[PDB]
Amino acid sequence: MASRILLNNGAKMPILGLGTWKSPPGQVTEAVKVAIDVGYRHIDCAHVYQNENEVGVAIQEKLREQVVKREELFIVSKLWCTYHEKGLVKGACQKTLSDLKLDYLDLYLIHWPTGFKPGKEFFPLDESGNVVPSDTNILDTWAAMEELVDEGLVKAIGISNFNHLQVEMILNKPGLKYKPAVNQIECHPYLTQEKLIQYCQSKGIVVTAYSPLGSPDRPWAKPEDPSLLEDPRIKAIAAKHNKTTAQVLIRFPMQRNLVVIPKSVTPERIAENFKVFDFELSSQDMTTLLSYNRNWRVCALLSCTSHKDYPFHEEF
Ligand SMILES: NC(=O)c1ccc[n+]([C@@H]2O[C@H](COP(=O)([O-])OP(=O)(O)OC[C@H]3O[C@@H](n4cnc5c(N)ncnc54)[C@H](OP(=O)(O)O)[C@@H]3O)[C@@H](O)[C@H]2O)c1
Ligand SMILES: O=C(O)COc1cc(Cl)ccc1C(=O)NCc1cccc([N+](=O)[O-])c1
Repeated sequence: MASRILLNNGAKMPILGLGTWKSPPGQVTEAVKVAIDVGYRHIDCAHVYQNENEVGVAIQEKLREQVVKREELFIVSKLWCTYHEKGLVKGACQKTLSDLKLDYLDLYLIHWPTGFKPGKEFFPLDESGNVVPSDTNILDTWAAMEELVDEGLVKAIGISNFNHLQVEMILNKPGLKYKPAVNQIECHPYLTQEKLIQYCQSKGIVVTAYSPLGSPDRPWAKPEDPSLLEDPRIKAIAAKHNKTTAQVLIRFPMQRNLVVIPKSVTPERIAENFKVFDFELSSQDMTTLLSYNRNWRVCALLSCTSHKDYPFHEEF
């Protein structure tokens, strides 16, 4: 299958990218180096992951080694929640650009719909544990994102963790300048996202699937949470194809016309995870994997459930 998907800005986005959340700076430079060597051309970043400097060190090295040119790369980052005020957006983007040593991003996302109180702390809480919101709204933050395209800092803008009504809010904004190009959402066999994918695709919004392996390294995991990589049913599908469970989990979203961004810092796994363009999951495989949906979320904070823009009260 084709390695890139067409966005609404006329640019092509690689359908397989490298995730970088929880890649420590002490290891992410080597990860990105290896990824580029083995063919990754999309890297998913964020300011909150606090490793964009080291990601940037890799891109620059590989540019200087003559391994890749900038136009071939597709670099994504995201505006953190403490920067939703219209006056903070450009500076947040420019900090990401400076850390990554880039002059533009291919795609810049509103990381979460929830604005948090501005300040140094990424998750400001009150005395008992709820996040402290900011008096920001989706539409004004979107307008600020649009300005970044009009100044040449970013080629495309999109959203992440937006429910369909939040997406609709942007689509229906009077005076909209740019439609979101992408909605990046959690998606895997335990959270198959049928209704939100159908919605987004029916708008020409491309969907990126995050945590496709179930984020086993997420820092809030409980031993009794369900584990995709160890699910014997998925292992059986992998065995039949002489592939790993991770390779099945990466191929799955690709066959749904999604982009997918598995994370690893392990060189062997980085290479493994890219070797998914040479087999196909059957109709039965696809149906079986979709049947495993449990509406189970890696990423959803309790602490954000009272925010006016918390995305996950809506069904989709
Ligand atoms: N927009 C958002 O709100 C949002 C939220 C979550 C995630 N994301 C993005 O999506 C990316 C991917 O999601 P994620 O990091 O949550 O988790 P993930 O990609 O589902 O899983 C990563 C974990 O799987 C392990 N792993 C990777 N390949 C493997 C393989 N072949 N065999 C066995 N284990 C393997 C990794 O270990 P090692 O690294 O130790 O090899 C790591 O512990 C993130 O890094 C981030 O870029 C975005
Ligand atoms: O968000 C990501 O990309 C991955 O998750 C991260 C990463 C970092 Cl470095 C720190 C914390 C998180 C995290 O708790 N994200 C979840 C989250 C955040 C904001 C709002 C919500 N919410 O539910 O409204 C949820």
